Amino acid sequence: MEGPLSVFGDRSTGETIRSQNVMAAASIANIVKSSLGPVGLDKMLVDDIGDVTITNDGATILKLLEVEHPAAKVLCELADLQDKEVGDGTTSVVIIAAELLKNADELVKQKIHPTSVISGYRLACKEAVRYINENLIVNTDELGRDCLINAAKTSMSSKIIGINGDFFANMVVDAVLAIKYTDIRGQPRYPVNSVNILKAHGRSQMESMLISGYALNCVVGSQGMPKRIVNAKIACLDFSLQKTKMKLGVQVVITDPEKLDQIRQRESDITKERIQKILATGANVILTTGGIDDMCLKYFVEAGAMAVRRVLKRDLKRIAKASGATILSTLANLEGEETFEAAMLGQAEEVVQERICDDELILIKNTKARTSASIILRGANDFMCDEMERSLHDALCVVKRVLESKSVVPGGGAVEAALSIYLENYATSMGSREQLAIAEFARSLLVIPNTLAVNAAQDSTDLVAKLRAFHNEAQVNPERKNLKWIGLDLSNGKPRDNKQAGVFEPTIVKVKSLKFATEAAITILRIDDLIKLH
Amino acid sequence: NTKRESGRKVQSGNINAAKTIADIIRTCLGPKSMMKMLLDPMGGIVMTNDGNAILREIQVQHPAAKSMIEISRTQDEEVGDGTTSVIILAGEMLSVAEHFLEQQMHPTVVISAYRKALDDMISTLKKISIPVDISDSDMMLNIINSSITTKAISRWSSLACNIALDAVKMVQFEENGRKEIDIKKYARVEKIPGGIIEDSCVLRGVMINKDVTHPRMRRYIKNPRIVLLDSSLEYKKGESQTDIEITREEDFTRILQMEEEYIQQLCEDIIQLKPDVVITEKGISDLAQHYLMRANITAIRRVRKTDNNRIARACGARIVSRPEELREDDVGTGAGLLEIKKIGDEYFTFITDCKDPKACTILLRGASKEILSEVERNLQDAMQVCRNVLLDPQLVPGGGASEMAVAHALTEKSKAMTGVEQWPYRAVAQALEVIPRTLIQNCGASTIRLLTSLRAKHTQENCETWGVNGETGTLVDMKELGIWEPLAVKLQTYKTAVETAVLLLRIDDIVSG
Amino acid sequence: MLKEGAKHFSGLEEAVYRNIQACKELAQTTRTAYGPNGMNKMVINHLEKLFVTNDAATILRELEVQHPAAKMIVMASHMQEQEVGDGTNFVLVFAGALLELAEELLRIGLSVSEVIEGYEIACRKAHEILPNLVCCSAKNLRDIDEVSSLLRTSIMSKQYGNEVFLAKLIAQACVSIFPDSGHFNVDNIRVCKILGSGISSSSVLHGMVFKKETEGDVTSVKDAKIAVYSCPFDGMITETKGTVLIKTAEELMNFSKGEENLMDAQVKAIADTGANVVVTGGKVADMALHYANKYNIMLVRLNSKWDLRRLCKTVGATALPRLTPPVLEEMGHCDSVYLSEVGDTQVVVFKHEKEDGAISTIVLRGSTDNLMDDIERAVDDGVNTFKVLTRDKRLVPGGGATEIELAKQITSYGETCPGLEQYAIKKFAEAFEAIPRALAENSGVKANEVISKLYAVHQEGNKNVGLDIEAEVPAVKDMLEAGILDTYLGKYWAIKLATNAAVTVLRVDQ
Repeated sequence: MEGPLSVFGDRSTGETIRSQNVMAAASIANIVKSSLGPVGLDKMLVDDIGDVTITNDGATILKLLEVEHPAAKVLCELADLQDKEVGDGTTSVVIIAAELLKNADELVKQKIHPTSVISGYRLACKEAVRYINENLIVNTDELGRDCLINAAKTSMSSKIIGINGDFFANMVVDAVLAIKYTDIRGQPRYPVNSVNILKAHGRSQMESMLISGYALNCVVGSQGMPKRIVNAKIACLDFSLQKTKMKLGVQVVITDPEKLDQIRQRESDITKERIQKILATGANVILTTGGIDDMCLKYFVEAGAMAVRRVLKRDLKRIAKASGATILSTLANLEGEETFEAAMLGQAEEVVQERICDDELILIKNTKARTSASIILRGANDFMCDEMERSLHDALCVVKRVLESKSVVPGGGAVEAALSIYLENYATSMGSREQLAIAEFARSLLVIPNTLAVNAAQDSTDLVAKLRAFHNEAQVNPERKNLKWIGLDLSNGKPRDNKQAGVFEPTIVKVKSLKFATEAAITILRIDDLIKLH
Repeated sequence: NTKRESGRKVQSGNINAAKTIADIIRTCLGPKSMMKMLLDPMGGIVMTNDGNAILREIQVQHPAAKSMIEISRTQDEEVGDGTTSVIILAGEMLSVAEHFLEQQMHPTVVISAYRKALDDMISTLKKISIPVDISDSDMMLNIINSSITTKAISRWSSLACNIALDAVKMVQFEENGRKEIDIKKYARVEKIPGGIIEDSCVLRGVMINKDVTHPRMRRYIKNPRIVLLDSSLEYKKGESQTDIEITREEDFTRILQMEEEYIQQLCEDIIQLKPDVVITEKGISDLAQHYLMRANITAIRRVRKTDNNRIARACGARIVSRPEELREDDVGTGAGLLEIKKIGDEYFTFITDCKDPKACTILLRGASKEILSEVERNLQDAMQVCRNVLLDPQLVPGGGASEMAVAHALTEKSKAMTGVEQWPYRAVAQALEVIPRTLIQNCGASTIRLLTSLRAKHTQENCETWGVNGETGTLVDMKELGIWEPLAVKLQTYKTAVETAVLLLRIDDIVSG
Repeated sequence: MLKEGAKHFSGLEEAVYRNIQACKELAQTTRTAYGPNGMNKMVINHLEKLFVTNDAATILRELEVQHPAAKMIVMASHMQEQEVGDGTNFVLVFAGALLELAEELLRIGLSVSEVIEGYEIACRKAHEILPNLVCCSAKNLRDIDEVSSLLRTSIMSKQYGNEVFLAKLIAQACVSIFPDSGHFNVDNIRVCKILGSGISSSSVLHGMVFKKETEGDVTSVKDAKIAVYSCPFDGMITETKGTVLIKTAEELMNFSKGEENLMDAQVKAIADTGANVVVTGGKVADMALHYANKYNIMLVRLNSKWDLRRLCKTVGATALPRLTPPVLEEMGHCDSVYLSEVGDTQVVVFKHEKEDGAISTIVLRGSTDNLMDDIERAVDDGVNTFKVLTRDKRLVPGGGATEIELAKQITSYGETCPGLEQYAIKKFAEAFEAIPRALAENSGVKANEVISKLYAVHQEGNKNVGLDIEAEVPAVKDMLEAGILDTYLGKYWAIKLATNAAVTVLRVDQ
């Protein structure tokens, strides 16, 4: 809609609306270019009127961003595709297409036939995918020299929590291997959130400690009830004890209170009998889902019993399969006279409870059903732990994502700065329109590093010099070795020495957005017979 | 929809609001105190030393002005005061550096500067933070009346500080969270209408004004015993469902009567069992509590678990289903006193509860109902000092050279820390010296050269402890000036302020909708 | 004013705001006009003549400003250039930069005298440590590379590219040929551009270079009694008659015949007045010339007033119109008077060179004058940048290295001094980075990079910037140690002269 308008519905009728669409689309695509990366400046973006979102994640914003154009539709669409796809490249897929939708359609009408135009991107979108998957040269959690420790360290080294890459390098190595959850279809990869990751504002930033078995989190400060016996075994219970209401769910509408008050008097005794009967089968530490109330927290502690209650079920579940207990076997109803067996006994070498840092847990030591491990973080404050935890998480997910992809390609546009030339070369000798096109592909691969480092204030010429100073004619080859360093640190914005770090993305999240972004250049094209409805 | 925005245009509008936010209160802040007037669209004056008031009352300027009242309430919650500080510090720190550095054009080297000045804050603070003793309510009282005199009140500084001293100690979390960080829920502040400071009793515990609403209830019984439902109230809350007739006037009434009659018999089941208190967390009915008040049983009704829970430990009351039904007891005494103290005929039961989590709702008395609020505020920020000084006996002398105490140490580290970051560090080195100089500009004379002489006096003699007087503008000892500035407050206001600046540094684009 | 009254175009906004900006825009022009630069500034003359220069006065002279603010100061750079070569392109920008700090102080509300003196105070302090900044001195004014090291600077201070052989050829011009002991002559050293050949082909012919055609036979003798004449031959004939041709016809054949031997008379009386060369500001007369070829008097068909000037200047000559048999007044000076071909043009040559009357006249070959002019601009300065008239110039770092040296120094003192005096003395040592910011641009980097390192290089009297990649990332050149140096002298002047106005120009609100 530009010029004197005799037609509605985004008709500037051709190159105008084409341009207006490349005006439209790119006007969305610019939010990312600055938002690219965490060092990429966040944007405080009103969702409705007074509802502001602060996001440097593009497709996250592109979900806030609403579609007023066919250009606006698809970029939100395709980035939200890549968004729900991974989450790596949400930002990234948005940037280059704005140029790629600024380029090929110009050739698409320069068609001898319209198809050969985008294929200049496409076989280049392949030629890169080849070159991409060819990259083990940076981003290696597949192997370090000490294998994952140094790689996790290089991850932690590419980060700063404070002092890191020390117990945390090791800690990443635990976390995946600490997870025996076998991801479906024979995937040798271990969910990194399946780890029990515990945190202490005590001790030291660098300090962290693995625990034998999964560490059960027992509520602290809330138990006048004994949780503590040192034994080999535990009883993991899915079950709870309440003296106020256990047998009583019924309404007060009953004409006589008689029934409710008298069973209420029976409810308390069996909760004292239930604990002992989970004690008498050989479990003195008895891990119960608990969740007793406030004034009910009074009722047990004053009257007395022993059960481990209010525990994290996530741990209690993990500890359940860890030690070999059963949260539910004969337990169905709620009662203190309910039958109990030894099938709920968890098997550990010992079951100990160690308090440290002013934090205590129920430690299931050497869980006999499955190998289990929980690392407990040590900060100087609760602040330090969110740093180490997520700096770990940088390696962690990547380590798993490197378990997902052996081919693991350099994070940062230094992968593209190569591809922005080799394919720019792969343009000319191609000849004709894809010569035209493959350069349009490659020459536009330059924009991610510029913007990103501009976002990190490492900018363009330096970065793009350094990136392609590495790559030569002498260095054309992905290799693994750096006289061409094809890596770029995202947070630095300047390419660095981290070849192993978990700040770099595997080939998984990469080959896609190539296909994604060019689709946006494709997707807008698709019209036959531009018209208007009235 | 489809939208994009740019940089300094979004960056300056921050300052554009942030500056104006920072402006009049810096004349209002400190001993120099001014009124920030609002002209209502209604035409009325609203005159404040507080910005959030005039801010909230008027059109919200979206990027900066929306941000700060939040970080104000962030700060207002932290130590209880310093909204004025944060909002002026940020916009201050947001001004000269930015365009300068953004004509030099970079977000990040500015960001690291926020921390270093905030760090150059921390150390020389805690270096020049003068430990003042909590073992002395005095060495609390000297600094606690100091922060109740912040702008307009030297009056309630005497009383409200007295109430705050041991209360803060008496203030407890229910984790045995200590009590130096203590909140105003566990410090709880309820001003009680009427009376006078001569009528004022020191309640270091909580008032349950629900406790005695009538003399029928237990009164002046040392510690209560709160029987919660479960037996002493058996269970029927319902009704017998009698017929209804639109014809008769009585049939509309008799159906609602039968609903209250069962709690009436639940509160009757209470009478014979003879609690001194029944806490009914589901509550009771109107005619029922008459039965309660027959046996001298005060009813705490429709009250949450935790109010009872805290009060139970606070008032020293057990938690039981029934006096003849035994899980035994919660607590027999958490309270060395039960005071039922009334202004008007509504009994406000003030129960002083020793080191209890409780509410520590602390009895405060104005000369009337209205000025109680300021007393409360005078009692709030009095607890601020206590909780500050209970947290850190270290705090810094004040009258504003504390704000210089960082500012020139920055100048030296600009020449020391250097890098290119010195320039943000130097550009943020400047921000801290306008505020005292404004107090001294409110004084005038040469507020500039004095501050340079202060800047001298900073490195020459003393950064803060020997400072400048805000209402005077002479070289003074901020310890000898007697104006004491809480250390944590410095940890708070600056920190909180730099972040919204980093925030409004971070966001160069704001899309609407 | 509020009234109808008085006269002012400064004051209120103008004094504070508009004068400073009148004190700004042209300094803003001069920023990459000074020091090593690739900046270039086109200019048209009153001739409408398209030309490029990073020299100011050229640009300056044609600039008119309603304010004195921009107006009055430029004399200082001239007062400077009266003393020396470039550094002049630095003079004003030094002022303008340090100036606009004061309008900030005016925003900060600092009093004039309060703003005034700290500079003046530190203006000493500059001049006080300025000798501490002497890293060398000028040894052999006869040596080429002794001198070429310097000359490169004002040229550099003009322009980056051509500086070297210039700095060579100018000492190859032999600034050597004078003691420069207090005796130095840029009337005896003239830059005379041959349009032709190259500028690398540009030579220096010691002895007067007059590209003007050497007319007819060369000088009678080489100690040339010189007749310099504005119009020595205007023609001896008047043809006015019945027809102003013929009416009584034979009356014609008299004068066209009787004219030429009067030109002979004059030319013989050129030989009779004794001039070994006659010089025509006016035209040559062919018969006369032929007679002057008979009498073998060297001649110049046509003479620029510029010619006649230097002619009248150095010869002791007096350019006169003569319809008479001539009279030597002009007489001689130069003891060898020649014909040269440089760029292959007849060069009227006059050389007496005594080391004192010593004429070394730079003869510029080049295929463009605008070329050889913006050249001659820097060449104007180098010789008189060389002209200190201290054989020992106490060579101080070139290129602006001394700047940052005292940036630390005097603001560190500016630190030490108290009061509102501080920022006065403090802004003072802040006035340096302007050009380290200015050339940092044409260099291609921000000044923080520059200055932080120019600070982090700390006391050097070497490490500096300009138009260079060394000026880009390192914020390090050798603006001493590479052979780029400065006389101690113009420093004192480039410092002092601008400090005076910057103080003074504000004080006037009228």
